[PDB]
Amino acid sequence: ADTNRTDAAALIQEAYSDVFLDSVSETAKVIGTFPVYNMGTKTTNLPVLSTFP
Amino acid sequence: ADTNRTDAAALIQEAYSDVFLDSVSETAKVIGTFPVYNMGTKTTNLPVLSTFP
Repeated sequence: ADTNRTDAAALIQEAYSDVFLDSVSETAKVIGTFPVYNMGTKTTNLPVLSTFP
Repeated sequence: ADTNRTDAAALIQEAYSDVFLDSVSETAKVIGTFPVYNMGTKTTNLPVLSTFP
């Protein structure tokens, strides 16, 4: 006896939104904060003074 | 079938770096702190008032 929402259903059409959609954040810090040395081979030796006169 | 780091080892030299290599610091302070006298001989005499009337 009436055109209901179930009869109009094919004429009804959902929307989308990006308001809550994000990439993962870049939370990493140690390369940003500490000194970086560019290595050229798997092992590097770092001599240090140990004792003195 | 695969080679390896252990098979190839004689091809793989280690690097060297100065990053933690520090010479000894100059921690000495009395010559910068106190009055300095440039002595010209082994001994210098410093007269002082000892008693008074």
